[PDB]
Amino acid sequence: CLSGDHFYAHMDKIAAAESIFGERVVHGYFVLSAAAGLFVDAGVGPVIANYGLESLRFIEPVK
Amino acid sequence: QRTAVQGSPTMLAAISKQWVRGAKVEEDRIHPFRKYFEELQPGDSLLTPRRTMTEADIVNFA
Amino acid sequence: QRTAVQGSPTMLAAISKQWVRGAKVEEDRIHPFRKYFEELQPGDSLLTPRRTMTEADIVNFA
Ligand SMILES: CCCCCCCC(=O)SCCNC(=O)CCNC(=O)[C@H](O)C(C)(C)COP(=O)(O)OP(=O)(O)OC[C@H]1O[C@@H](n2cnc3c(N)ncnc32)[C@H](O)[C@@H]1OP(=O)(O)O
Repeated sequence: CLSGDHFYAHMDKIAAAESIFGERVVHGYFVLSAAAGLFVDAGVGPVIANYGLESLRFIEPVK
Repeated sequence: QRTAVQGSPTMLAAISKQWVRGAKVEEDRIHPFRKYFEELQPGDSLLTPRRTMTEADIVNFA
Repeated sequence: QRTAVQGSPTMLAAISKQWVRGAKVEEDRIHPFRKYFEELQPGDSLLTPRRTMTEADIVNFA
């Protein structure tokens, strides 16, 4: 909903059964966003900016 | 017989046994969804509370 | 042989059989995610609709 990414492997139950994944899988960008939800300090510190991302690969699907 | 009945909407409501657009209302301190079918009268009204439309409402609904 | 090919990016794109950074685009009225592998050309572009970032977007994503 929030991102706007309504891809069939995430929002369809029928086509996700016909896909390579077998059922509906979590968005890769939500794994990437919830990760930064897990490791980022909320407080003011030495960390300033995000500056980019080096090399991302999604290996196994998250259900 | 097809008859064009002219008059005020609060009169056309009583003639037609319905509610029209500008007829008088029967606001009676309890909710019209609490009433059964036999105690609903055509004209049983409800002035709801308000809700301010914001940009966050547009974003969350979109 | 390592050759440093110069020229315009729309020329380097056709030399390298890729799309590089400032090359011309092939916008062809249907979405490139509908095309199969053999009909995707390097250069098949897409100009998406916009989206206004608001404070509610930051709140909902945080
Ligand atoms: C949003 C923009 C895209 C629009 C479409 C959106 C589609 C989605 O949202 S899907 C969202 C969830 N994402 C996923 O589930 C991704 C699924 N994971 C995969 O990539 C699957 O393995 C699959 C089957 C699709 C392809 O993988 P497959 O080629 O069969 O085998 P695999 O072992 O993974 O090797 C491929 C890549 O994985 C990487 N990899 C695999 N194992 C490892 C490992 N242990 N360490 C590091 N990298 C690894 C490799 O680097 C390789 O990349 P490269 O091109 O550099 O060689």
